[PDB]
Amino acid sequence: MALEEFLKQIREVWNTYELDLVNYQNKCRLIRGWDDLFNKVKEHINSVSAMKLSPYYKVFEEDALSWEDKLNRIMALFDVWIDVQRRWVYLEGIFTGSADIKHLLPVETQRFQSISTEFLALMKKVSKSPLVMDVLNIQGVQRSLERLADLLGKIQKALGEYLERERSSFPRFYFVGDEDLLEIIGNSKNVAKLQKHFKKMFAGVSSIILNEDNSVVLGISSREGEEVMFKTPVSITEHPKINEWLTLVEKEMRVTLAKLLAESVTEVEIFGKATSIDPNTYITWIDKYQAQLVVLSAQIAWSENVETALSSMGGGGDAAPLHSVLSNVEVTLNVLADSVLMEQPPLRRRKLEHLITELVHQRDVTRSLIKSKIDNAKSFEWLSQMRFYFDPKQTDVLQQLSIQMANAKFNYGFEYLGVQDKLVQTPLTDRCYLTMTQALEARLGGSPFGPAGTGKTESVKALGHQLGRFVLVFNCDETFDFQAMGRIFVGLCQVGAWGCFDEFNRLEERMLSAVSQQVQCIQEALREHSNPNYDKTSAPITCELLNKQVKVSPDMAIFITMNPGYAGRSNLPDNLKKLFRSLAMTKPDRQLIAQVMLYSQGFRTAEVLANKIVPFFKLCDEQLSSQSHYDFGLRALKSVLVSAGNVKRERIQKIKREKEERGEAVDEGEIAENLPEQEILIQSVCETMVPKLVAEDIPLLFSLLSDVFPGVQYHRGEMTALREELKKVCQEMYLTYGDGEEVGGMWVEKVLQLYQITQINHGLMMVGPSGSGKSMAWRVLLKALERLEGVEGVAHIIDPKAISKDHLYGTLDPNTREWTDGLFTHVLRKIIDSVRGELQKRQWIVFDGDVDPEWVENLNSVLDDNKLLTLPNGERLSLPPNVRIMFEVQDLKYATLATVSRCGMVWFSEDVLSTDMIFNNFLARLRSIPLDESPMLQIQRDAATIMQPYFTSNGLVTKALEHAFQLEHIMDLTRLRCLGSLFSMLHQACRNVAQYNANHPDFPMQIEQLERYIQRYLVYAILWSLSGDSRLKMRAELGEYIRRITTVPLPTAPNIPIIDYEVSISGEWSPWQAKVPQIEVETHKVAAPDVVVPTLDTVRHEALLYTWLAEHKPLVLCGPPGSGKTMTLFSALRALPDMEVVGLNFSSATTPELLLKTFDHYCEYRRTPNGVVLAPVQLGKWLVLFCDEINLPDMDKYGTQRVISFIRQMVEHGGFYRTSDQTWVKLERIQFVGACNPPTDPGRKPLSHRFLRHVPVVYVDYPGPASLTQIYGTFNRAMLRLIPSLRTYAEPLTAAMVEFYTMSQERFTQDTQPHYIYSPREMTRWVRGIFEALRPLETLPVEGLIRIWAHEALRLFQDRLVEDEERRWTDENIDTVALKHFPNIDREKAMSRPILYSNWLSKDYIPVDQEELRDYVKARLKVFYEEELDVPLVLFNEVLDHVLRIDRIFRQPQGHLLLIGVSGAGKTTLSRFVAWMNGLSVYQIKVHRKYTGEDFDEDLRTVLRRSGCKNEKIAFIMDESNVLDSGFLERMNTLLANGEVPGLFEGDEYATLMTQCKEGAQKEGLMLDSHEELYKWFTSQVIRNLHVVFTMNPSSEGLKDRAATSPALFNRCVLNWFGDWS
Amino acid sequence: PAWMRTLHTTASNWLHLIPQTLSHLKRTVENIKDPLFRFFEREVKMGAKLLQDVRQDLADVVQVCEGKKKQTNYLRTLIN
Amino acid sequence: TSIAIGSAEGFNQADKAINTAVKSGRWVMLKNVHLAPGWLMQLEKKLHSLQPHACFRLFLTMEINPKVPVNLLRAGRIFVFEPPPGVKANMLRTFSSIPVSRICKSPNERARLYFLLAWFHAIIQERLRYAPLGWSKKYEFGESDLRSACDTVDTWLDDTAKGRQNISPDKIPWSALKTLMAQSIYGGRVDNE
Ligand SMILES: Nc1ncnc2c1ncn2[C@@H]1O[C@H](COP(=O)(O)OP(=O)(O)OP(=O)(O)O)[C@@H](O)[C@H]1O
Ligand SMILES: Nc1ncnc2c1ncn2[C@@H]1O[C@H](COP(=O)(O)OP(=O)(O)O)[C@@H](O)[C@H]1O
Ligand SMILES: Nc1ncnc2c1ncn2[C@@H]1O[C@H](COP(=O)(O)OP(=O)(O)O)[C@@H](O)[C@H]1O
Ligand SMILES: Nc1ncnc2c1ncn2[C@@H]1O[C@H](COP(=O)(O)OP(=O)(O)O)[C@@H](O)[C@H]1O
Ligand SMILES: [Mg+2]
Repeated sequence: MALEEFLKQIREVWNTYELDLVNYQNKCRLIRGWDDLFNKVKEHINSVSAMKLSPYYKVFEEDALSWEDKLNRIMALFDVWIDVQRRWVYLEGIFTGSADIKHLLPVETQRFQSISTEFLALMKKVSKSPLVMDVLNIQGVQRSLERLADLLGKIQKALGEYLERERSSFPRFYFVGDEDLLEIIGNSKNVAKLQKHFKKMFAGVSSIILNEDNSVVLGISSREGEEVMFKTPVSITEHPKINEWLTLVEKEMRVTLAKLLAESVTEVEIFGKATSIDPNTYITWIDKYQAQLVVLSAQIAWSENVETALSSMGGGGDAAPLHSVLSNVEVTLNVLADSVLMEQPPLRRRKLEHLITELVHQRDVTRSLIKSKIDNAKSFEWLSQMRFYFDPKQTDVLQQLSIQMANAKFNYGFEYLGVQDKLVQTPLTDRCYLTMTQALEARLGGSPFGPAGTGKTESVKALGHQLGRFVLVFNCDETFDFQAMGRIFVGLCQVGAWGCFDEFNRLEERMLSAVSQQVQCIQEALREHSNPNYDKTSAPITCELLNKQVKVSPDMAIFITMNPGYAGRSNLPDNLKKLFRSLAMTKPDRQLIAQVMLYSQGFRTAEVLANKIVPFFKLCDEQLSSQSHYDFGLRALKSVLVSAGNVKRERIQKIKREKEERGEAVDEGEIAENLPEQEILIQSVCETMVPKLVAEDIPLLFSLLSDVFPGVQYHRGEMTALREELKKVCQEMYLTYGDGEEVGGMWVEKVLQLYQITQINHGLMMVGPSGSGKSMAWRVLLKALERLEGVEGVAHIIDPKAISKDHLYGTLDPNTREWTDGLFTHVLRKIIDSVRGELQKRQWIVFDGDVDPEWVENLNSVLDDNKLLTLPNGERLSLPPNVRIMFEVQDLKYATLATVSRCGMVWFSEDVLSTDMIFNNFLARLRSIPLDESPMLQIQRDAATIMQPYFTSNGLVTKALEHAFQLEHIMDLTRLRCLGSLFSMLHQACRNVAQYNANHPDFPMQIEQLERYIQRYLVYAILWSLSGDSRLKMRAELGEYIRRITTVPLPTAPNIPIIDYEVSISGEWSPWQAKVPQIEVETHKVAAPDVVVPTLDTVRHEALLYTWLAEHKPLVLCGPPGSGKTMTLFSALRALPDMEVVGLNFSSATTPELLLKTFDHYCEYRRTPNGVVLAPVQLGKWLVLFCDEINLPDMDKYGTQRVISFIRQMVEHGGFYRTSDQTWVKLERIQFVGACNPPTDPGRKPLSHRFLRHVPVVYVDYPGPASLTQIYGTFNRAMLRLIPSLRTYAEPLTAAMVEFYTMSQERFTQDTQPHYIYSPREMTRWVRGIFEALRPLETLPVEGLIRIWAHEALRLFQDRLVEDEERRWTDENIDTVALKHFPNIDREKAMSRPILYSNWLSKDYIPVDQEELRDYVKARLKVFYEEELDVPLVLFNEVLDHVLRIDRIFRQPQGHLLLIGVSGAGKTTLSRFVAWMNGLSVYQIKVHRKYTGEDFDEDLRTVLRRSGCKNEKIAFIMDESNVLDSGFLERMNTLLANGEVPGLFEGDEYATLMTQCKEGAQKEGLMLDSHEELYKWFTSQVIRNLHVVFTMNPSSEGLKDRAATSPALFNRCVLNWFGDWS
Repeated sequence: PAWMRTLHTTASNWLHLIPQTLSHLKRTVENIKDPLFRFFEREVKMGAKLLQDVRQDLADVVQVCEGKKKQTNYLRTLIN
Repeated sequence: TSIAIGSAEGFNQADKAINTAVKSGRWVMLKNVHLAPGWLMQLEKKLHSLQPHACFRLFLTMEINPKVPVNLLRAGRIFVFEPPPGVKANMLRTFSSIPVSRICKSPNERARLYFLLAWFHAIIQERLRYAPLGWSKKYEFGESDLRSACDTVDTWLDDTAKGRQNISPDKIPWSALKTLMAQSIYGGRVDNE
């Protein structure tokens, strides 16, 4: 009875819970303690769910149901209340603190006044009764909160101009987004909320230090914790305006840094010119000042000492005091090196590392000066070095320090950079400094180019930090247009900051040319400000940016870094390249970097280690097998060195802990000398590089390590706790776990490697073929980490290529310049804001999908050390330390070296996921999860026990799968596709057993029957899953192989293959021929669209499709056109009354927007406590989205199909992302069925292996000659019952039809012409035509039947032919076939060459003489001239044939035409003439120059309204010249194939169409009121009334292209080749 | 057609020119310690793989020129 | 009025500048017009039915590109800018480009330094013609490098010679010029050892 006790506990907790209220400047009492309420509700919901698990839940079910209901209401109310409260709080500070907004923007000021009045009314009401339910039971509280949020958002979005003026007031606000800038402005009074916004406004200021009153700014702080105390504190009381005291803080920060630098230099002058340095005093001086200040003081002291020494030996013959400078530098370096060999606080350790690097550079420079025998201070060997000159006598503190290199002179900007990672001053970096300073002095830009990872952006940032400047890194892309770059340049000009635009060549060429103007103007302004004649009193040079006058600060510069030759990069126009001084960065000095880094981290043998590690990296690059994900550049070495330092620190700590726990004896020197540094480096190298290596490269790399590092071995640690958590997680998820060499050792080893890489890098790439366990690996790791460390882990799975890049990262409106968040940007911003405590959780953003440079290069800054997501609007989002970016890809064939080097790699081979593990997972899931939602469990466990011997290593299934890989399949064979098909079929077998038990309540199935049935069905399922996507020969081959290896009794039949047999529920083989009866179709149902003649292939595929669809498993039918894929699927769906099929017709231009329109029409989004769920409008019905050309959509240059990726996301993950609000939408009661031609057919692309993993493929080939004979003999026998005298001729007639069709298919193939496709569709049309001709006639001799047969053959097989010889061949072959199969008939009467049939001269479709038809056409042409169109026509035989063909097509339902011929041949005129005869109203779209897609949509809406609502027959004549965009062809494709465009009618246009359709149905006398039935009636009317006549020129490549962009033009449209006049 | 016969003759001559066999290098415990073998195995591996691919493609081209097999997308592209 | 073509605001500025200059007689230059061929055709059609001022001139600087419309090429006069045919032509072009007053400054050694720089530039650019032997790739050794080298020579000669009419050839900062034009001016584009 613990359920009732905990329910009472929750009741008491909620009745006692009250809303914590705190005042706001004596205005309102805000809700406080959001996190407590949130996790209380979460824990209560979880408790109620765990109670629902219990069986005693039933007695308290209704109560607990209402409890979950009210808990969900509390969640919904407060999921918006917190946002509303924050929005009102920072909106109040804008509409109250600022007085200019009243005059500038009065209307929304009054709107906000009204909304604030409403909010304070509700808030006072809350204050009266702070009880949680008393807040909840308020009438319309949820709706009131929603409307308040909507109105506040509307007000917020209309404050852009005020923000632009505010940014103009304080220049640094330009790098702050709209949301954050409103946050800053509104919360100026509450400074505690501005602490998290300083990092985007300053280089190293992450927070400010305030007194107890929060009114005086005492100083600033960095992210590490280093503090700078202002000499003159800034008081916010005297300067209430946010911008004023922010500017005062900036100026004070500069001045106090200058004064502290002066003091530090004065103090460090003692350490200089001193023979011996006391370590204690030097450490005290280091701890006293900031890192940048101590580095600057050391540089200034060294520069002054070297200058003094050089001046001393200016006479040449004097002594050499430069040796004294070198000795002092060496003594200081030794003191520093001894300091890092022992334990230090992290801040002092970083300071010592920076000082060691700087002093190593000084020692190198001094040695170079001594070696070159330099004796003059004006020698270029000294002028080329970066010299620092300090002038304490200068009154202005900011100009006391001057930094010079060659002829260039700069002033230290004194911007607090915090503690930045200094780079080793390699000779390449020295060259970069020289070139960049020379460019800056000439007032040009910097363009360091080269391959990825050669220290270009870092070199620019290090140079900027060296001069004390603010360096901004902008990850440029193609949406950095002219306006966004103009705004960024304005911000840089006003602030006075450096802009490092890395990936500059990712812009469009036109955009680069446009930006060249702004660059040139800024450079000219800088050049004019450089001239000494300019004075402070004279107004600062004003450059014109974006039609505005913007002040230009001297400190600014424009650096662009680019990788030449990489994919997805443009070229820079010569007018832009001449503005930048380029530098080639190709070969960084890796050895020097490694040596200095190892020296600074405390390694005693740094030189040897570097000399052993750098050639090791070259050996790895040149010796391991080449792979696309392999990277061994400078970034890899940097990661290795950092990991080595961390490992050394952890080993020192472990040794110290062992020493304190075992006795008391600790000596820093003893530990330092007795430390295996080689082992540490090997451990770091293995932890960083082994995961990315392929199976065959691991022993090669280990032998390489043994060769370069002999005697040292790697012993990977045993994460016993993590291994236990992984074991538990695998047990709860039915996964196979193994330690070492057991089944699953490789997979868990990969998981541990993934954990180790996550600990090091913030960007990962799980690269490996489909079905290698990547998703399971990272999911299991996430759950294990959550259950071990206690930090909740959440994951955001994003399919990057299933959505457009604008939807993925965001878009900037070219008109209003407003930023709309994308998907990844929205997720990252939500995590950064942490409004619901997302910063305390482990956030992993997994980019499950294909990777190409178009979308992944925008993440270069995120994956870099910058950890910034730079947006085109100047915003930058800092990556939180708890966020990991993960890429789950199958190959890296298209990503450049920039992306590969930026992410740690874990390579998953297909041997990681052994087949035994998949078998064990399937068996565990079979034995645990019920199939219905228990007899189900008992049947499931019994069946799993029966299948256990076969689902083993070297079993029947494994051997069959190995052999099936050697056959030939229509689609590429993957292991997981076959395994999924087999598992689904076995589940269906279990459901069949359960259904048999249900139908026999008295006598349930015994053990022996179950064994027999399960074994036979297992063999059947293996045969139909491992060879379902292959021809009949391969099916027979696999059957024979199974008959050999398998031991289970198989059909004893001699020649009949096993695949011809099903497994009856009684547990015995029964041939499929027992289910193929010789049916007799009704006369009126001859060749009807829904009539299927049962054959062996038909019943086999029907059973297979029913088995797969009963599981709601997505499936794809692949086969040649007209084979019967759609017919078989519809036949299988007729046996499932709870499935509604919706037809989709993919084209070359198909995008996920088509699927979205179908979802909008047939489904509805509903908000649920678990999220948005998309379900069909009809209740209890499953929507089957039938995609007819799934492999047709265009494949980009990077080998992807966007709609295919969308379908893969919606199948594997069970949902997609709503790009309107970035909300995850979970599919419900929706399944997908695909149809496609073989990928070898032209215009078809092979589906991705990740997509084929989930979808079984069944190969529906052409019916054989025997099958065709059966089907069409049945059809003819049913048809020929009209004339009893003709009944005896059905058998020869069907034989003649089959023979001619077979000859026609062989003779004309797709190699000759794209439209030369023949299928049983032609036979069905043949039978339909013969039946329609014979239907009204009462009697008819055999000669008339042969004449009708020949005429139909001519109309089907000769109308589409191009050349004359092909038509002659068709005529001769018709004659020969008819004479062969119908001897003793009079040829002349039945086969007179002018075969013409028309119903114009009689009520029936009878043969017509040429001359009488010509006279009738002349009379009708005279009437047509007098009535419709007075354009005289000359009549000839071909015109008569063409008008007869058009009349034939126009009388058919859904009869569409494709008239191909040279222009001016009369196609349009003949179409109009025939349509006027048949009563059709001719409709043509008046295309002009301004005709766009919307006008075409309006014309289509008008034509559909007329053809479906008014029951008006319309002949929609459309020319190929009327096609202006691909949307025209897409909508035409949909309309031709289905008869209705799904997204054409929406909003108001939909309701008007509904009303008109209701009126039309009333006119016809039908009783329809629902929108679904009315729309179905409208579609039927459009099908019955609308005919589309498409005319085009006989282009060669044009026809091939149209066979792909509009496939329905060749499947639903009858092709007539008018051609040129013969 | 003329181009079919010309390509048939060219492909037949190419098959005559290109050799047919290439055996991979065997791994051994002491062989891995030899960097010569470490490179040399990669060489024979790439050589054998590319030789097999080229021979298969040219055999398919010859087969098409004789009309025994149908043209696919990749096969058509290779012919082009 | 020089306008960089490629943006819609650029098109509007070009239209306004042409409309103003056809009446005021000022010059208008548009850079990189090969990026907008359709707007190029529209501009040609606009130009054909126009009667501009006597002193109006319109320069359309572009790269040799097949996308440029034929009618515009037939309408205008084509000038091709490209490497000079030889060393002599290269030196003549370099000496013509540099203003006379710049070379004839106070130090009499400035003229010889400029002549040496011009000969070096001609030698470097002519080796570009023989791509595999003269260099390793088609480097972009252009007029910008020449201007930067001339500016460096001027700066260091003025630094060393404090306005003196003559400076000893020993005192000329050879090391400065050599190191700078080897590491930053000409050596910046060099990516091969
Ligand atoms: N450790 C394991 N033991 C047993 N079965 C496993 C294990 N890991 C994965 N599987 C199973 O094998 C298959 C692999 O699925 P998973 O999603 O992990 O593949 P993947 O390599 O990420 O594929 P893709 O490239 O298509 O995303 C699934 O059917 C899963 O249930
Ligand atoms: N002199 C150096 N000392 C230390 N690390 C360096 C040095 N030069 C480059 N690096 C490292 O090499 C990588 C280069 O980064 P970055 O310059 O941004 O790349 P890219 O050259 O592709 O723009 C970074 O990890 C950086 O810290
Ligand atoms: N067993 C059968 N009984 C009756 N008609 C068949 C049979 N098999 C094939 N057909 C004919 O073949 C045609 C198949 O066309 P369709 O279903 O559109 O194939 P796809 O969708 O693959 O192009 C149908 O028109 C049908 O009349
Ligand atoms: N049989 C014919 N006798 C005389 N003129 C004809 C005949 N057929 C077409 N034309 C001429 O063709 C013109 C119409 O061409 P049209 O049918 O619009 O070309 P298209 O078929 O390319 O649309 C008419 O002006 C008519 O004079
Ligand atoms: Mg996966």
